[PDB]
Amino acid sequence: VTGSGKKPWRQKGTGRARSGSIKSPIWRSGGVTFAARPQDHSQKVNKKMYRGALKSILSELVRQDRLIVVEKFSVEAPKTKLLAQKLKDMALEDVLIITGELDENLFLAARNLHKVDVRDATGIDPVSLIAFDKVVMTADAVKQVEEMLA
Amino acid sequence: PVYIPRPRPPHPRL
Amino acid sequence: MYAVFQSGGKQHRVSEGQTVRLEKLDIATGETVEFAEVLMIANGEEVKIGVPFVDGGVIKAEVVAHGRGEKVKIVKFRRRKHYRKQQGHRQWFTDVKITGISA
Amino acid sequence: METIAKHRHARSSAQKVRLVADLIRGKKVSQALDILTYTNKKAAVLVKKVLESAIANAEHNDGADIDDLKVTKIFVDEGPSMKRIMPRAKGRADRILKRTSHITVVVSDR
Amino acid sequence: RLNTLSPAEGSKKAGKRLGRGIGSGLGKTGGRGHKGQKSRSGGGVRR
Amino acid sequence: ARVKRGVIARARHKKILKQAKGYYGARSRVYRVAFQAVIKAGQYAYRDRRQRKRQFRQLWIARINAAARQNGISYSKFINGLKKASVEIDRKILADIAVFDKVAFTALVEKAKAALA
Amino acid sequence: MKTFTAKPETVKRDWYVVDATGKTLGRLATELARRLRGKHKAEYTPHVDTGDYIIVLNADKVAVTGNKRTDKVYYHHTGHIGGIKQATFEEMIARRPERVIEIAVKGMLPKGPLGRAMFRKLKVYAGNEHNHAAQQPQVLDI
Amino acid sequence: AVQQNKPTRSKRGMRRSHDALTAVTSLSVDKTSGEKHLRHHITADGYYRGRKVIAK
RNA sequence: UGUAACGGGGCUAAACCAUGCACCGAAGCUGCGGCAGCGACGCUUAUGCGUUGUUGGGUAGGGGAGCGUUCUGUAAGCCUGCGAAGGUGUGCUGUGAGGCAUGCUGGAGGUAUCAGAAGUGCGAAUGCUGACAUAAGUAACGAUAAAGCGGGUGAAAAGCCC
RNA sequence: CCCGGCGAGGGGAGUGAAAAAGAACCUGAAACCGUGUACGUACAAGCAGUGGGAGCACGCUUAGGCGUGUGACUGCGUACC
Ligand SMILES: [Mg+2]
Ligand SMILES: [Mg+2]
Ligand SMILES: [Mg+2]
Ligand SMILES: [Mg+2]
Ligand SMILES: [Mg+2]
Ligand SMILES: [Mg+2]
Ligand SMILES: [Mg+2]
Ligand SMILES: [Mg+2]
Ligand SMILES: [Mg+2]
Ligand SMILES: [Mg+2]
Ligand SMILES: [Mg+2]
Ligand SMILES: [Mg+2]
Ligand SMILES: [Mg+2]
Ligand SMILES: [Mg+2]
Ligand SMILES: [Mg+2]
Ligand SMILES: [Mg+2]
Ligand SMILES: [Mg+2]
Ligand SMILES: [Mg+2]
Ligand SMILES: [Mg+2]
Ligand SMILES: [Mg+2]
Ligand SMILES: [Mg+2]
Ligand SMILES: [Mg+2]
Ligand SMILES: [Mg+2]
Ligand SMILES: [Mg+2]
Ligand SMILES: [Mg+2]
Ligand SMILES: [Mg+2]
Ligand SMILES: [Mg+2]
Ligand SMILES: [Mg+2]
Ligand SMILES: [Mg+2]
Ligand SMILES: [Mg+2]
Ligand SMILES: [Mg+2]
Ligand SMILES: [Mg+2]
Ligand SMILES: [Mg+2]
Ligand SMILES: [Mg+2]
Ligand SMILES: [Mg+2]
Ligand SMILES: [Mg+2]
Ligand SMILES: [Mg+2]
Ligand SMILES: [Mg+2]
Ligand SMILES: [Mg+2]
Ligand SMILES: [Mg+2]
Repeated sequence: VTGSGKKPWRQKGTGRARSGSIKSPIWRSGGVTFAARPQDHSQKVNKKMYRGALKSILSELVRQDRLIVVEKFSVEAPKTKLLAQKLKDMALEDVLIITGELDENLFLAARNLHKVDVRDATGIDPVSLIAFDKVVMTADAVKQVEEMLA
Repeated sequence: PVYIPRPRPPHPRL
Repeated sequence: MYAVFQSGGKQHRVSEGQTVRLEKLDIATGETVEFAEVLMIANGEEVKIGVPFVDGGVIKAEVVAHGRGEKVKIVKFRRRKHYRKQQGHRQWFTDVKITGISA
Repeated sequence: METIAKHRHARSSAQKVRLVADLIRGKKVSQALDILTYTNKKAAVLVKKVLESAIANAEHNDGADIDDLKVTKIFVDEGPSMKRIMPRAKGRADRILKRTSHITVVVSDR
Repeated sequence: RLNTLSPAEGSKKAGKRLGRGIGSGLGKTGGRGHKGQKSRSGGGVRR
Repeated sequence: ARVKRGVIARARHKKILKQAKGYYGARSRVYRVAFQAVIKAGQYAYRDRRQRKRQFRQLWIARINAAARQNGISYSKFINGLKKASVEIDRKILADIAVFDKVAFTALVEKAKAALA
Repeated sequence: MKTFTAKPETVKRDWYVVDATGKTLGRLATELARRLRGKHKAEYTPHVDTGDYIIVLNADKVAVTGNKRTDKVYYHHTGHIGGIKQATFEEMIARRPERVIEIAVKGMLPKGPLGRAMFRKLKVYAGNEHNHAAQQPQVLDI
Repeated sequence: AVQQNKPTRSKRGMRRSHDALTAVTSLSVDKTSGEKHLRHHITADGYYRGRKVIAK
């Protein structure tokens, strides 16, 4: 805290509570007693624990019928209208599309749909798998994911 | 304030 | 016309048609409970005092209601001993209406 | 029916203005004006000006007839104080409070 | 769902907070006892 | 996450000042004085839920003594005689009858006197 | 049901005449105080004055046993630093004989507003004549 | 010299129970001008007991 | 300092001794209602007893379980100008921290649940800041060189002008 | 427009969804200070409560009483850290 280190008043003689610093945390405009520092909150996940959680999440999605497997999931043009029509056809609103390798058309089309995400098979995460109501994986994505989780 | 007068000396209980 | 009977560890002097709050009974809210241990019958000047209980005295009552009394606030406090403790209490009661007093 | 006049931030202590305002309460405005005329108080001057303003508001905005008009309500609230410094002996400083008051007079035909 | 996950029982212990009233147990010296070296801030003897 | 304590502090002080109603001066107006007054009120209520049973029993006993001596017997002899006659009526009901039905109380007195004889 | 409590407006108080001639001061006073408090009534309520009005006749002819006639001393302080005054029982009887009965009963009565209200129902007289014949007081041999 | 406890609103008002002002019991009407005035004081126009005495 | 060496009145038994029978007398014990801990036993699954015995004063202190606050996700959801937060009452409700509903005020925000993080709870520290009391309408109005009156001006003149 | 000193301040009018949004301006808590009403209180002694409790006032009901406020009198009761 900005300020000087002078004793605000002398130690004895004044009928005042003994003070030593204008920057005391008891004082208004003084320091914070345990002031925050910028800290790193990320914790460690064992590789096996992370992979076991992914396997458990995928098993749960299959049991809950939230996982939809398909072949090709593409759109002929980078058109949000096209992807929205395709999802409305497939009866999908909140969906996480996991493709073999990222298609530029599909990525550009999905970028403006906020209930729609498009990951690469390598870029799936537990929070997304749980957070989206439907997870549409292609067959190539399923193969890559089982290889990654074996 | 900025000036605190010294209190008067106590009775010398000596 | 009154009668003295004990119900909830304590005794009550009741008349027919009057409502009495008792300790909680295990009776439904529309059933007739009978106290066949009447300690006393009065019936004007013909007072029957029971040697422990009147022989044929029976007080028939109708369980009108079940409820909890007003909340009492238990406050325990030990000064200078860093101890205090607060508790609530609503005591259960059964209201019964005295329908009959048969000496 | 009821007419209010206020002197807000009246430069006087509420205690003194209340001394004066207790004299005219539930009294006809004529008697109240006489009392405030012959009360020897700065607060009496203030309260008389407020009561006259009330009578005028009643006879200009709410109707007429000063005669059928009593001081139904009169109260003195405290207002903001002005903090001043007064030097005392031996370097000490006291704080004077220039206290003010809101004088409110409600007259009415009742 | 993201709001239907739960930790195992006994997994989280809820932490121990000192000086937060009478009912909390700890409070007024927070388990330090009374005035001494070990009750002081930064107090206590070395290994 | 900085937590401001004005809403909770105000609610917690109002909770006490509302129990302090009817108290004199700072006891009903000022939290520091009101909080001590509510704690002692609770202490007193706890102690007096016991003293209430005590005070009512001694009142009943005084009234039974008065009525029994009106009928020509002391409280102690009357209670002994009812114990001997196997009368289970308690002092609350006995004092109620002493006040409201003097004839039934005279009957109980004669029963106690017969048990003592 | 709540227990009965006597009500000051409904409490009926009777009038009695006691003759203090030859009675022991303290035992007469115990009976007086008991009937002034109202403990002889089944309606006795500790916060209500349920007692009776009692005229005490011949207060100068009250009796004390032992040497209390001369040895019993009544002390009072006048409030001034030397003001401890005393009168024996004989001097009290000679100067103000009603004060003897009144002091005894006042000591035996409760202390407080209700005790003072009860004391107001005592009508000690030094002689055999009172002026409350209008109150039709019944003879009470206590 | 100084209090050991602060007095209360009750004590404050009880002390001020003697601070209340007394209004003038009655005003006098002038013989001639009919003006209100204090007893034994000239009126605001300068009359006293029915005669112009000051002519202010 | 004032009885002042029964608590007092007062007592010749209302003292003492002996014997006896009554009664009063506690939060002790019993009765009735309720809650919780621990154990045993069954229930077979995980708990509930339709059981049961017992325990439940508590500082330092150890153990266990919670309430509420702010923020993050759930949440581009849900509530909300047909009235949010806040404030102020009321009623109900829980063992408690508390919660719920609603009147008035307010005028635009709030946030279930389940998780997560803590600047997470104040009566005290001659604590810090602001506000407001008290004393108190009290002391004081600062050299005891001194004022009085007439006129003027002015809403008003002891104090200004003449 | 009116009172007021060609004031301060206010009362109307008008603006505005709102003026107890009037610039001393969102909300507007508490301390603290008032006005009004109900009850209590001028023969009564102390941590000011609590247990009991009359009376009175008010709101209901069927008539038993209940609720709210006050609280005469009375048992017990020497704050907190
Ligand atoms: Mg800072
Ligand atoms: Mg790695
Ligand atoms: Mg200087
Ligand atoms: Mg420890
Ligand atoms: Mg310490
Ligand atoms: Mg030590
Ligand atoms: Mg130690
Ligand atoms: Mg924040
Ligand atoms: Mg006593
Ligand atoms: Mg004065
Ligand atoms: Mg002496
Ligand atoms: Mg016994
Ligand atoms: Mg007991
Ligand atoms: Mg026990
Ligand atoms: Mg039990
Ligand atoms: Mg324990
Ligand atoms: Mg501990
Ligand atoms: Mg917020
Ligand atoms: Mg309103
Ligand atoms: Mg903190
Ligand atoms: Mg503390
Ligand atoms: Mg402090
Ligand atoms: Mg000050
Ligand atoms: Mg003052
Ligand atoms: Mg003084
Ligand atoms: Mg003086
Ligand atoms: Mg002076
Ligand atoms: Mg001077
Ligand atoms: Mg000067
Ligand atoms: Mg001049
Ligand atoms: Mg001069
Ligand atoms: Mg205007
Ligand atoms: Mg508004
Ligand atoms: Mg706004
Ligand atoms: Mg505002
Ligand atoms: Mg306020
Ligand atoms: Mg007297
Ligand atoms: Mg009186
Ligand atoms: Mg006193
Ligand atoms: Mg009391």
